Amino acid sequence: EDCGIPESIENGKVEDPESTLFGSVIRYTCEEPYYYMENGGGGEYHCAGNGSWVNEVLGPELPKCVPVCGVPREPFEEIIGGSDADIKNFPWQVFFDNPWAGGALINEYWVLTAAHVVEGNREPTMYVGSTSVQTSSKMLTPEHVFIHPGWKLLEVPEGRTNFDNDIALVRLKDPVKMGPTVSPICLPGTSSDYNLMDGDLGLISGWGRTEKRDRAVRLKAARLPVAPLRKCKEVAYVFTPNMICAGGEKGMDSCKGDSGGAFAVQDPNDKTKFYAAGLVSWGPQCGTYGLYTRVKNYVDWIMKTMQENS
Ligand SMILES: *[C@@H]1O[C@H](CO[C@@H]2O[C@@H](C)[C@@H](O)[C@@H](O)[C@@H]2O)[C@@H](O[C@@H]2O[C@H](CO)[C@@H](O[C@@H]3O[C@H](CO)[C@@H](O)[C@H](O)[C@@H]3O)[C@H](O)[C@H]2NC(C)=O)[C@H](O)[C@H]1NC(C)=O
Ligand SMILES: N=C(N)c1ccc(N2CCN(c3ccccc3)CC2)nc1
Repeated sequence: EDCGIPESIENGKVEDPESTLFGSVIRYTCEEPYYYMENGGGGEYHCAGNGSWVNEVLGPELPKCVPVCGVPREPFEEIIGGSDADIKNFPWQVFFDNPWAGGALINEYWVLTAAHVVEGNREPTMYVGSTSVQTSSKMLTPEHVFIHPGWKLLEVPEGRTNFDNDIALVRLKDPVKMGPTVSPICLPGTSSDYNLMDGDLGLISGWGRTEKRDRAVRLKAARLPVAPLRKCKEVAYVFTPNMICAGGEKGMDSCKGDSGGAFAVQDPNDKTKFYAAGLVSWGPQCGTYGLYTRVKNYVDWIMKTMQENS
């Protein structure tokens, strides 16, 4: 008759039941707003006659709580020409110290970044959860680096002129714990709703060079519009449809050290979510325009890489 004190789940909670005996009920809830319940129709279990807590969809199996993507706890208010940002405004931001660069957390086991950030480093050191840079808040241990196979490997990577396919995934050894300072960004969908248009606005964030300091100790961010690829060309370099051009306004721009950070765009179907439309890749002189890896063109590759390396 006794189903016993319910077992806990990661990133969820079950309230203490008044009774653990036959016919009692319990309800699992995920740690909101950072997690939600995957499928698992309701999280409600009754104590069955055979002594198991049973859910009508999952049977005796316990629910799974999974990260909510794209929703900062504090919206950004008002990198060249940027202003101070808090890691709570960009909780998906990852800091790489070798080399100095950024990335974007996309789920509890995966960081998205530019290929040129990890092309020289099989075991990149990464940090999340801090408005301030750091070296050796939470340090993330990598498990494996997956560089896109269309990225051209170079004997002398400085002086690259072909940044096509500038994208990489880093699988993490341990699941990242989400909270007010750490949470993933969403990915674009594959529908035409995610075809960026000239003038569409997004946010960039990073610790790269600013107009007054060679790097930034504390996070900066700026709002930037998409521009025709032509504008970037006009400022041997290769330009492809896998690159977004953005910038041109008020001298706001990404710069050296912002590499791999997300160009975060409000989701066209859910205005409260941000998705990674671009990754800081390369550009001409800082303070003009920048090129960003068009993440939408890689969603299939991203999904396949994660599925086959679970
Ligand atoms: C206790 O009994 C439950 C079944 O619950 C019984 O029926 C409910 C409709 C209610 O009336 C309850 O009050 C009643 O006691 C057993 O659950 C069953 O567990 C097995 C595995 O242990 C499940 O099989 C698996 O299902 C997955 C997903 O579908 C398959 O992929 C697997 O291959 C495997 O077959 C089975 O589906 C599940 N039954 C239900 C209805 O969910 C429970 O195991 C049992 N516990 C003990 C200790 O006896
Ligand atoms: N005007 C921008 N928005 C801009 C300017 C430069 C830039 N860079 C990052 C990539 N950099 C690099 C990295 C490895 C090898 C060779 C070059 C060059 C600097 N990013 C954006």
